[PDB]
Amino acid sequence: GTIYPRNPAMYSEEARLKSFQNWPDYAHLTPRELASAGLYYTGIGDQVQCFACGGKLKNWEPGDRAWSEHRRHFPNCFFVLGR
Amino acid sequence: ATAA
Ligand SMILES: [Zn+2]
Repeated sequence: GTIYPRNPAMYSEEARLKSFQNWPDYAHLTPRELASAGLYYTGIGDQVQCFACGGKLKNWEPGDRAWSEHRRHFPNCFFVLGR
Repeated sequence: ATAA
C-alpha cells in the first residue's frame, strides 16, 4: 500500500503493551495509555517509539498525555491522523 | 515530552 509502518511487528496493540515489561518505575504514564496511542517501549530510559511514524518520545512530564504529545510532535503520523 |  501507500503507507507503511516503521515497525510492523508492533503493529499490534498487544505486542506494544508487552514491550512495557521493564518500563521504569519512575515513568508515570501507563503502558495502557502509551500502547493505545501507538507507542511501544524502546528499552532505554522512558523513551517510547511509534510503530507507525517511527517518532520517539522521552522525558515525559506531569500532565503529559500520550496522544497529545504524539500529535504535537508528529502531527502527520498516519496513526495520529487515522484516530 | 521531548522528540528523541
Ligand atoms: Zn506516530
